[PDB]
Amino acid sequence: ITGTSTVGVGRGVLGDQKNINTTYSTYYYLQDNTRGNGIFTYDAKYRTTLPGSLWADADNQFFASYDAPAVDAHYYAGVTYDYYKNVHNRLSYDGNNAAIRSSVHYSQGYNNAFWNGSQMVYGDGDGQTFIPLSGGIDVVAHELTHAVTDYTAGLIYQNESGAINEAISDIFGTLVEFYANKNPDWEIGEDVYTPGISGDSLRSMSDPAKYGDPDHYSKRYTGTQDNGGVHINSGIINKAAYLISQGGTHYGVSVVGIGRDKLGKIFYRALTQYLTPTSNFSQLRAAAVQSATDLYGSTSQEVASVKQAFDAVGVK
Ligand SMILES: [Ca+2]
Ligand SMILES: [Ca+2]
Ligand SMILES: [Ca+2]
Ligand SMILES: [Ca+2]
Ligand SMILES: [Zn+2]
Repeated sequence: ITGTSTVGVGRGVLGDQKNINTTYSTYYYLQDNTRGNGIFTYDAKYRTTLPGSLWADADNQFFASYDAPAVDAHYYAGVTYDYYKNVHNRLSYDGNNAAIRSSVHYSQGYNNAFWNGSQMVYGDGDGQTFIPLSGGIDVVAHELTHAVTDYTAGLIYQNESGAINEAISDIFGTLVEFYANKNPDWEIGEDVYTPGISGDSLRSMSDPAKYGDPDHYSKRYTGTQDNGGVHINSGIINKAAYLISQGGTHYGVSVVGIGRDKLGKIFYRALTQYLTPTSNFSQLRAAAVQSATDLYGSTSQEVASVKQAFDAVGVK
């Protein structure tokens, strides 16, 4: 909507207070004009119609329980935009400041979130498995990273290319979480997963096997469920990414860590310059090696660590 940029205040899912960029025109809308061509957050009103209604608020104060998922989806979309702009010089998910749109309160008791090809979508969870999923900054950046992938490599959401697609979203979801620097970790969704259980998460990059996901190519899933295990086989790539950044020895293969920033540079370059819709795990290794060669040299430690890491997880 056409209006004037304003700044509201509210509370997120976890109860923290944050300022949000809004737009005033009769009502205060969750429309952030300070980033690209706008970040817009919508109310799906417990329905599955999308996008729903642009979030309208009467007083620019968002402290109601019903406001919390919208506050976080709006705010964490902004943080993710900042990450890609400041760190990778990327303007929104299409590189041309495309408007970013999110809907919260999707359906009833919906234990998931997703990017649907046009926008992010967040359920509220059932209160047992999940609380509203936009409360996890790694979840928000995960979904928005799917948009980035859609507009670059376009990895088909099936089998190994789909598992790469998922891993990419976990990697930068985690790197965004580290970028915001609030309780960062190498686990996915811990901030919104099972409020009754401390310390658990949906997935683990440091130890995917913690939740039954493979940490080595020899344990890859190859049935038909989960579009061929895209959320399962991602553990193989997540583990390799984790090893590249943090280092460690895995199935007897020692990896020298090079840190989060260099991981992000290598994998962003791989994503945006070398990966294609049909890339498999082996081609991802080649993409990452060539990327690290472009950035640091063919004889660099960075290249050697990429090779070590994929060796560790059994990808040649
Ligand atoms: Ca209000
Ligand atoms: Ca965390
Ligand atoms: Ca996390
Ligand atoms: Ca939990
Ligand atoms: Zn995903």
